[PDB]
Amino acid sequence: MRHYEIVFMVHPDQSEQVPGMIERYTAAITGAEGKIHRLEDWGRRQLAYPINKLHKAHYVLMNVEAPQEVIDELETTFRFNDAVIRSMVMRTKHAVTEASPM
Amino acid sequence: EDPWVAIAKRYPEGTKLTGRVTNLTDYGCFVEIEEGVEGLVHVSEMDWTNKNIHPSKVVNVGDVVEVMVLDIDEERRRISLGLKQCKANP
Amino acid sequence: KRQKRDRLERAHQRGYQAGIAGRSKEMCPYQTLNQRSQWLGGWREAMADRVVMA
Amino acid sequence: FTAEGVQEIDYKDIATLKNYITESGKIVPSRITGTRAKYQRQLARAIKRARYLSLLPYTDRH
Amino acid sequence: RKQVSDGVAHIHASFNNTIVTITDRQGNALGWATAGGSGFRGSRKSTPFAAQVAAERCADAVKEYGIKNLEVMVKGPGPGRESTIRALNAAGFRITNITDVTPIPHXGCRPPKKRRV
Amino acid sequence: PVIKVRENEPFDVALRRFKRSCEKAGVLAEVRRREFYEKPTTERKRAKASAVKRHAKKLARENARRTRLY
RNA sequence: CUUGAGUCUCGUAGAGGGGGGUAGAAUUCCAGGUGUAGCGGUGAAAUGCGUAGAGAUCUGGAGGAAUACCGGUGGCGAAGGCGGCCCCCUGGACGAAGACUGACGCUCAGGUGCGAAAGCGUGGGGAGCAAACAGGAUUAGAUACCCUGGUAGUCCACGCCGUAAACGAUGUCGACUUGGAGGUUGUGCCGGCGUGGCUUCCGGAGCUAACGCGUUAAGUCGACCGCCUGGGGAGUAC
Ligand SMILES: [Mg+2]
Ligand SMILES: [Mg+2]
Ligand SMILES: [Mg+2]
Ligand SMILES: [Mg+2]
Ligand SMILES: [Mg+2]
Ligand SMILES: [Mg+2]
Ligand SMILES: [Mg+2]
Ligand SMILES: [Mg+2]
Ligand SMILES: [Mg+2]
Ligand SMILES: [Mg+2]
Ligand SMILES: [Mg+2]
Ligand SMILES: [Mg+2]
Ligand SMILES: [Mg+2]
Ligand SMILES: [Mg+2]
Ligand SMILES: [Mg+2]
Ligand SMILES: [Mg+2]
Ligand SMILES: [Mg+2]
Ligand SMILES: [Mg+2]
Ligand SMILES: [Mg+2]
Ligand SMILES: [Mg+2]
Ligand SMILES: [Mg+2]
Ligand SMILES: [Mg+2]
Repeated sequence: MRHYEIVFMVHPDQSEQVPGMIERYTAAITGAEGKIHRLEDWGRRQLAYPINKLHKAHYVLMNVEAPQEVIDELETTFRFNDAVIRSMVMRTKHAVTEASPM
Repeated sequence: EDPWVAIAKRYPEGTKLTGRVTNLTDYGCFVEIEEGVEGLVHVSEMDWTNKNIHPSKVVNVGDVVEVMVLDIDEERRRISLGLKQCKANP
Repeated sequence: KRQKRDRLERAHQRGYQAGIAGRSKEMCPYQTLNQRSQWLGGWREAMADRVVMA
Repeated sequence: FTAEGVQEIDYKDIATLKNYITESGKIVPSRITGTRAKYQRQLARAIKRARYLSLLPYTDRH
Repeated sequence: RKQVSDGVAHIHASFNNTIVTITDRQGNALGWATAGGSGFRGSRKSTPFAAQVAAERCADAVKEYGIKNLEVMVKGPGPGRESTIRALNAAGFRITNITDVTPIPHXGCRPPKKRRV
Repeated sequence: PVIKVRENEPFDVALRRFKRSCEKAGVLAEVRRREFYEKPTTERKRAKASAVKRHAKKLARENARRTRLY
């Protein structure tokens, strides 16, 4: 329906669970005739400043083209899941595919 | 656009040049051969009589002078030249 | 009383005093570049000292 | 300038954005960096987004 | 008693006074002096000289402990905002590091009203 | 404005670096400013004065060169 | 009938409005550790805070309010006004070629709606600030200015009030009349040359009692509305 771009970071010690999380989310997305246009994964990077006294986090870029309700579910999912320590959901004007500078 | 990014080129405080002055102020002179790039050298410098020297007096326009770099302010984008140093230490 | 004081020194102390009292350079009353240099010279020395005064 | 025909300065271009902040993370004004009006506004949004994600700092004192 | 070697010297330069305190590098106070305690009052209390005394009379409050290193950490706009950094030198420490940590709100709270006089 | 001291660097070269560190970070300006609350009308009225002055500091550099003393 | 007015197609810039999330800096508090005699404040002082351990310094927690830098004689809005970041709903403007309607327009007494700050009602909230109030100073006196505290209020929801130097002290719409330097936002054709919108400063003719205004007119005209008729008494009394 409409494009986005997620960029969720996740608690370092629990990086093992990230491939699962990516697996899960990209199911819900496309499980409503969505799409994936990009899905890089930056992996244990250094935080410019602390976050709940952490000095590292596992980052996961991801683009989408979904309708609103699924991209909405997804945001709530991030809220309650407490391994996900930051979220971010920009809109974008088009699909974005080309690989990121990370 | 380009030159300011890779200003390592003449970064070291010890580095010295011969640049050419554009205009004078009464607090400095500006010595600009590097092109798209330009220093100052403050009136404090240029002499060993501190300010007992008008920039007009020691130097005049379109005049090449030997100078060391002292301070480059990568951002704020301003280089601090020195003219009293590249000549004598009385 | 018999002879006028050094014009350069006076010009340098007038500069200092406008400095400390916080007037703008470009109040300088001299165009004689010689006296002008003294005036600003004072005015900039004074700019340093204001900082450490209250 | 960021006028190598750029459409929309990007926040994750951390290499580039670093040229437009200072040591203490403060954004550098257009007049210093020669940036055009509407590239400065993009440059602001990007650095602000970045700061959220902790790809760039707000300060030195933290 | 327990010697240290590596310390840090916080300096609180207000317009009216200058507090200086040496601490261990986990910020545990060891000694301190002020201009007010140095023996200056009012007009005098608020000078770079009175701040100097403070710094050096705080230096010979921490002889008990080791010395050599000292990273200075200055805060506020007072006149005591260097005369101290100077004094600690001739007190005989080596200043490895030195930084302004003056707090600034990124907006924050409404300041008091302006003084009419 | 966080200067670490360099190998064999004199103290009175670190100090002057440190001073120039916060001159260019404009600290005392920021603190001086926020000692007291300025009404938003006053701040905005200051901003015009700055402008109508700056402007007339792009006039002397022209006009003087046109006129002449003695 | 297509030149005024409008509709559609593709894009652009924007603190325009409404709702909901969230992030860093800082202040105040609460709980700990370190540590010891002063802190705070002023022109100078004192009230105040502190050996029941303050101030300073480090760690943890709570809570509200505002959004440094970017930031500019920048931008948006009918005006009042609007400034972190992110999604949801939503208004207006502007341009490029095309197509479409065919004078459908301009103005507007009464009417209707929006309308800063203070203030009022009900229910929340309360860090900082601060009318009232209290104490300390100053002074011949000081119901003030200055200092120490500090309650309404400032914040949120809904409802009232309808006012401001609500100002460009300049009603709205259209036409015409030498120039110069900028700012911001589109688009043509070759980093030069054009063509649109909005805007800042300067000045020519003209106009003006003068100051000044000057293609964003206070110039030259047309359409409609609002308003003035010596000063007090009075924007008051009934
Ligand atoms: Mg005060
Ligand atoms: Mg804390
Ligand atoms: Mg027809
Ligand atoms: Mg009416
Ligand atoms: Mg009405
Ligand atoms: Mg109100
Ligand atoms: Mg009442
Ligand atoms: Mg109320
Ligand atoms: Mg209440
Ligand atoms: Mg108070
Ligand atoms: Mg009061
Ligand atoms: Mg009283
Ligand atoms: Mg609401
Ligand atoms: Mg209301
Ligand atoms: Mg009225
Ligand atoms: Mg009126
Ligand atoms: Mg007209
Ligand atoms: Mg004019
Ligand atoms: Mg007219
Ligand atoms: Mg008239
Ligand atoms: Mg009357
Ligand atoms: Mg009445």
